[PDB]
Amino acid sequence: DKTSLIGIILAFVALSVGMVLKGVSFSALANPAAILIIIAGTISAVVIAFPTKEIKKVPTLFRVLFKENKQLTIEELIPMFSEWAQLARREGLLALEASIEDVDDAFLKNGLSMAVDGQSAEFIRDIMTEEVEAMEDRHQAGAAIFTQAGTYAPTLGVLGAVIGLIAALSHMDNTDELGHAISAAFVATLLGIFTGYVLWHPFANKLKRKSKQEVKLREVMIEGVLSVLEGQAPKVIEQKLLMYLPAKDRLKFAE
Amino acid sequence: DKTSLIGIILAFVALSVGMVLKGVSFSALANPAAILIIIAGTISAVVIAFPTKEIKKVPTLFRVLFKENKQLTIEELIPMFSEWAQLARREGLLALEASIEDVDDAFLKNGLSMAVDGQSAEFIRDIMTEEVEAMEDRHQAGAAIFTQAGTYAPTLGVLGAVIGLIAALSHMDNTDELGHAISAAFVATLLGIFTGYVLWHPFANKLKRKSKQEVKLREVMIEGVLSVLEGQAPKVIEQKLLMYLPAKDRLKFAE
Amino acid sequence: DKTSLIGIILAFVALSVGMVLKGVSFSALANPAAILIIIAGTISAVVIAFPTKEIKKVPTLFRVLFKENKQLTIEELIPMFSEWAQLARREGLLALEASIEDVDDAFLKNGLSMAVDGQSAEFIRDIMTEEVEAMEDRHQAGAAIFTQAGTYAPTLGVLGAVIGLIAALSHMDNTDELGHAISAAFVATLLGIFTGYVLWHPFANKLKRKSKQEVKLREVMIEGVLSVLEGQAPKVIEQKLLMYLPAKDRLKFAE
Amino acid sequence: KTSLIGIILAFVALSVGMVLKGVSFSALANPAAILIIIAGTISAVVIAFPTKEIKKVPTLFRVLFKENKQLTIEELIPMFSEWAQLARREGLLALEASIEDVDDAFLKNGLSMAVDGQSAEFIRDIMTEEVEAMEDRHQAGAAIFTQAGTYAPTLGVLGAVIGLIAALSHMDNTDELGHAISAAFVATLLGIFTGYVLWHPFANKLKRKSKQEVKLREVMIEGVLSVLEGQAPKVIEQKLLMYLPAKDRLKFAE
Amino acid sequence: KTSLIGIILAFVALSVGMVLKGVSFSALANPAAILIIIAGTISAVVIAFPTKEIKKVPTLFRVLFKENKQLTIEELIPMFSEWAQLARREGLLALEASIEDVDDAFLKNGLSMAVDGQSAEFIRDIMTEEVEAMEDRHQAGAAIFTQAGTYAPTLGVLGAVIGLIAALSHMDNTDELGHAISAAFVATLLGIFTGYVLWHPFANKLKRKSKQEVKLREVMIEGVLSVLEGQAPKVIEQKLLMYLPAKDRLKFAE
Amino acid sequence: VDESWLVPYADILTLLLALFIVLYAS
Amino acid sequence: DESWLVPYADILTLLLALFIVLYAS
Repeated sequence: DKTSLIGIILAFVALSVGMVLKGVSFSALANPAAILIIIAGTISAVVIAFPTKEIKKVPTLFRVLFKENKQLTIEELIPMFSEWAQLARREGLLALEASIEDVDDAFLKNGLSMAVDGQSAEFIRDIMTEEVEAMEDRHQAGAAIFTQAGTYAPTLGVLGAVIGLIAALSHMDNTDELGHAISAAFVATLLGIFTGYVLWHPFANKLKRKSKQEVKLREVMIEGVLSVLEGQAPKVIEQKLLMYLPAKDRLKFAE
Repeated sequence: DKTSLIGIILAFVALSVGMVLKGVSFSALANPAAILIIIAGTISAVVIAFPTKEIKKVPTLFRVLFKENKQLTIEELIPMFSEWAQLARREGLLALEASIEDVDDAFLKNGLSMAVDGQSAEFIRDIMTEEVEAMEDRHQAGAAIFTQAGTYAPTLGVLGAVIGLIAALSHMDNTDELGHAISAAFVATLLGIFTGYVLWHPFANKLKRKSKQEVKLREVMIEGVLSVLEGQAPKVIEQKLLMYLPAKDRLKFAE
Repeated sequence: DKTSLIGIILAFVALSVGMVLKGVSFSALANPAAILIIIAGTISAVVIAFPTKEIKKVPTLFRVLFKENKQLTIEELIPMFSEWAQLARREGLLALEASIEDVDDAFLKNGLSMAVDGQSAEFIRDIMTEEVEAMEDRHQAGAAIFTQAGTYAPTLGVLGAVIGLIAALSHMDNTDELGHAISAAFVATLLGIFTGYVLWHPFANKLKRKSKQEVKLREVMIEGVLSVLEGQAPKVIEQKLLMYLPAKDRLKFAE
Repeated sequence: KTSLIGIILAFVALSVGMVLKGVSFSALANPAAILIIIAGTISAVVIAFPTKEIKKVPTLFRVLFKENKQLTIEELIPMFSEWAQLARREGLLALEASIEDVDDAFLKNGLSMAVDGQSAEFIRDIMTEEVEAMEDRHQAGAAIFTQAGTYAPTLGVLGAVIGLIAALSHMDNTDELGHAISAAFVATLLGIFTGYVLWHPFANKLKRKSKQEVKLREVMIEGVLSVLEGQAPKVIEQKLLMYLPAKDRLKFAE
Repeated sequence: KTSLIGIILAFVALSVGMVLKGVSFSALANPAAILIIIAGTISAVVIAFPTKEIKKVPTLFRVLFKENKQLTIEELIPMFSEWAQLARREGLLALEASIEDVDDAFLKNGLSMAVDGQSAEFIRDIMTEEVEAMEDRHQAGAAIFTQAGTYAPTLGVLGAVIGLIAALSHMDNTDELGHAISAAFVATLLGIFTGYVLWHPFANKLKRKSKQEVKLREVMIEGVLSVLEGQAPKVIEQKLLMYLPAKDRLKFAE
Repeated sequence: VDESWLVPYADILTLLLALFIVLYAS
Repeated sequence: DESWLVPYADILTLLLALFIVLYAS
């Protein structure tokens, strides 16, 4: 994390000491029970649309935003790679110790074990590009739930607001209760755009950006398996894969 | 069913509980003019939008939208392949077996009729895969009907809303409780945005997801019939469709 | 026709008897300023937006909406085809009389002439594919006119609306001349959103749908002529090209 | 030619929309705060774009009115099919027919690489890359009008919100409000108008003339690959008459 | 410079289009109704992006003002053609061609390795991958500013409807309606100002400077692979002159 | 950048607008 | 599709708050 929860508490205190400074004491959105229309409506519109294989992931990829990827960022892979490819140049390709303590991360063995077993120097590249494009499509289908929830939530919030306005105007609309009834009815569309545009669209965006960072890591691993199937000189790798990390840290990579 | 109607009833009761907690009637929604504007204008803009060939197939897709997919799933095709391929290897490829049942489709029946008549190494794919792509464009022809209907129906809500706006300012200011003439337009916009966003865009998305899993199913049927017109040794078909199953299905189907 | 004008009169009567049940009776609907703004502005924005070679196709398109596409629907191509291969087998490809019966089709006749003059098996394929590609380029250029007309119409609705808001606010603001003016000067966005979204976007859509129907017809013409060029089996031509029409008409092949 | 008629028709539609509803149109011409749309819009496109806003914008703003008197497709067929015959007379060396050729260097490099250039696939590579680069440059052209159309009504209603916070910071009994809040909405009118009826269709017409130029230059590639191969006028017209409508294909019978 | 002369014009456009109609400037000064917008879009953009906020938000907010003193295309021709002539004289052993090339590192990994490395199907692909990675890294910051431009006016809408709720409920004590309705006015003003005059055109500026860098590095690619063969160095001067516009193309005659 | 929801929100603004127009009668 | 709803929602908010502040009696 260190970006998600900080931004969540920023947005909530922004709304909080916006509303209590602009002149409403946060109880106008606390009392209405018409906020079920957002919470049940988004779930309904998702469960009509999405397959059950790709729903019941909503908590288990709602929690993947907070889990930062402390697993093989690029800047700790250039010392990690050209170490297995280095030792294979003097021990051999049959060094199956390259997989048994690299088995903690199952993506790497899909090419590495199948390259030290099978001479498939393009076929390993082909199936690995197929796997990372399938993973990108899978993360797009994952983030599709959050994008579509961001589309449905303000529409369902104003779908609550119209119910509130019919309720406000049908009964007794000739007094100062009209202001309270419309306003507490107009908080439903505020529930729509607050709970619905500033969370679900940014969480969808963070799914997309973390997917971009992850497939950048996976393409780095593709160049890793392509260089470990051959065994170049390690400096040549160190200027091959180096272009993916930012060039500010490219000059810092000299220690 | 079991995916659509649960969310349908969920969204309708999500409307009804908010209509009963603060609203008054749920029967004042039954007005002729607002239902006329939203429903009739939506279906009129759709019948303008589409030819008569592609719009007599409205209930033929509306029932496939609701009728259950008790048909083929990807892990079930490993029993429904590779066992009369055993009858093709040790006995002969002319052993017609799926011609007896053919519960699946009149698609691999063409596969076995061409296995006995029009066999080839890889040339038999093209009739099959272009039947798949023609079916895919037919499903895209079918799915698009709700896409433009959900494009038009909330703009039809704008239309009925500003019609009720002009109706609100026609012979107004009588100093009484006839201010529910505006509420007829509130029912009009409620009809527009509910019956344009809670069903029409979700059923559009549901046709799209059914078409996507349908073309995945047809592609694995392509690979199975080209497998049975090779005798492709059913342990080979185990690791063949590993790139077709998701990341969770790597070990549940490992037996 | 058979779907255009039925839907157009359905949309106009939907507006009319959805408005006369609610409110105004076309009195504040023909005040010839907002009508003039939306129509003269829409035609001005599309003649700015498009060159003179493409604005000289507005009546041609605007009536090819309505003129029905009675030219060789796919199911009657099967008796039209499936006998040329017998003509290409009993007396061969030297049928000089083969191109005279092409009484109503665009590029069947020249395609059959460049088929019978010389064996050109890939040459006919990319000539007819470039033909249908240029025709779809021209029909995309056609449907873009109604697409962009539908874009610029509701913007002009907002334009006429804010012209009327300037006219109504800077006016007699006692009780009614604010209200009568702001009622009459809001039909711009009604008639602008109606013409944009219920007329010119489904018209653009229907041009797209008819273009796709004609392109599928041209592709099945391509496959038919490249089946009857080399003299295939006339019994498997139906196995080749019945896939474009549905199973509802494939099971009508039981006469 | 057709953009002139449209601008005149759009302004007269606007002006009769003024005078029918009751706009004075002299106070709308002078609120004096119309820099929020004009200088605001040009500020937003100078922030939006690098040094291609005075160094590129009027240069193609006068291509928006310039008539395309550059080698229409309807006459382009007899320009070829004699050159293709003339290649099949003495060989692939006769550049003496490529002397008038007033359109572009796109015919010059194409024909002068067809003759004495010993290249077949190297032709279509550089011709298609040139038309893709020209297409990208016209995308860069039309993007300016696109972006100005996007930022214009927002800055106009920004003028409106400045006008209404000016108007409600007053005594405001009966008549100053009304008039000043109408003068506020003069700004959003300019934002809607200049930007919806002008800059989105100017961007659109740049896109359409870009489509016309790409069509007229992609059709020239078959004209270069034809004379490179030395074809016949039974093949040229069966190859490139498709890039002109059916209303003009039957008119090629004389 | 073109970034600066537009930003000062947009801020002075806001300022003088206020001060010729507005009266105080104390409306948007400190209501902390900007706290919905100013903290709201920054909260949304720090939710939206994975630790590229202390790393890369001010870093390429700085490169939005860096006037690129890189070698533009019109001086690549007296740069690459005489180098190809040097490669025609002695071969690929021109180590004295890159020691004075104290420029961006895009040049050294194509020039210096020409004595000890194959480069035709190798360095073309490496430079293409490097410019695609550059395009992705600038796509990150362009994405940051597009997303700021998409969450900013919606946060203006959100602050507006907070002002609406505080307006017609917290009511009937009429000298309290300042920081509800003027709060909503400043809220929508901030939404459509900060974001439409700022973050959409900042996004567009990053995109346009990235496409200038893409075209510049790709013509550097074609130059450095032209160095590898030295293909008759005046013949090099047609496969790249299409990238510079037609205005400065007839200027290239000497 | 879908932004396909301002359609109901503009409608409730038009409706409550004309509501406070017709209530503005004195 | 279209994106003109951005100015149109703005003039609706503005004329809305206008008839809110005029609604004072």
